Amino acid sequence: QLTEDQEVVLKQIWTHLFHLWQVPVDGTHIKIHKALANLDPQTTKKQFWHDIKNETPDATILKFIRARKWNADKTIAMLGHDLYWRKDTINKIINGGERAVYENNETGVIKNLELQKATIQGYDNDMRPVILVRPRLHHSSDQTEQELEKFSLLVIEQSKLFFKENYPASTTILFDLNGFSMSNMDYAPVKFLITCFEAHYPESLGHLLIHKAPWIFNPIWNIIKNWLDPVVASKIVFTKNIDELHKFIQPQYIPRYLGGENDNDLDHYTPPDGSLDVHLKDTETRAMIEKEREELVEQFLTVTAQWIEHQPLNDPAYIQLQEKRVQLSTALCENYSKLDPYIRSRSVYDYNGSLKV
Ligand SMILES: CC(C)=CCC/C(C)=C\CC/C(C)=C/CC/C=C(\C)CC/C=C(\C)CCC=C(C)C
Repeated sequence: QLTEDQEVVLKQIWTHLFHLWQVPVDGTHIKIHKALANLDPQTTKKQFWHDIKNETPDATILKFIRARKWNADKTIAMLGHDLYWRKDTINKIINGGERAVYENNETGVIKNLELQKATIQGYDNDMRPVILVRPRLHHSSDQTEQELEKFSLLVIEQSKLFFKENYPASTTILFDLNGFSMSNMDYAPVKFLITCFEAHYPESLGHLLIHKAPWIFNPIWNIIKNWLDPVVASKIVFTKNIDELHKFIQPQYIPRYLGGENDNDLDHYTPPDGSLDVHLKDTETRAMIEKEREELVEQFLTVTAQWIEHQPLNDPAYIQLQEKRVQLSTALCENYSKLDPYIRSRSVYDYNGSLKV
């Protein structure tokens, strides 16, 4: 649960959003903000509620709030920035999946997929999804930076779908530097991935494991550490053997070649053959799932305004507003689970059994 002055912050964030979306609310008892005055109401509302998939609305907003240390103005500024930069580009990326990338012959993206440069390999000890990155497979010439970035965004988004109920909604990254050479170094995607987690995926990082760093990496590290904010810097751990990795990941999830028990094929990529995509063009059922969502979003907005202006926080009526918000939250996440087979092309992880939405 949340404290009173925390509840106030969360309500003020919702109130700024509601003034942008023309949802009637009175914020006095707990005129569009500068951060939102240059956004399109319709576009923002629609994109915001598409990007909510498996997380409740409150949790999605609270990620931005904590990342900005519970300062309401800074939180609404970061959130407006994100909404401006996201539009519908990332949702298109995750919904088209690897299939769209192949169908439109995006050669650089494809080479990153086929090299298995970044792959979700299971969960860490807190049930966060774990991304295995192997920089020794990287060559700046293999792709454009835009392709590299589109691939990175796709992998990040995929790992968001692995987030478990009642477990931290964040991704751990294992950087295996075995066989890393300057041949492989590329400061540009480092910078992008620092910049993009900082402004677009608040509170989405769990652990940053840097495994068997060779000596040539220490000067590079002296640069990269300068670019990090202190919380991301707090997340980084250097490990040198499998016993150290064991403290963060269960042996069933660590690749065999690292000392673990995971016998996944890391040298041969198996793209999604598309045979689980049958619901992608049941258009009418999709439309009925999306109408359910539209109604559940309207109700959520309604009750959330109610809960914003209601005084006091003792009240039995307040108890009912809170419980209704939680049940509408639950209903929205279940509705997204139902909608998932109908908008999203299946990933290699839906096929190999590892992912269930
Ligand atoms: C999804 C993902 C993380 C990867 C996309 C593909 C890329 C960018 C892989 C290549 C990585 C690379 C070329 C690195 C060279 C050596 C550098 C490092 C191991 C340090 C880079 C990582 C960091 C520790 C930066 C700060 C952390 C984050 C993620 C914000």
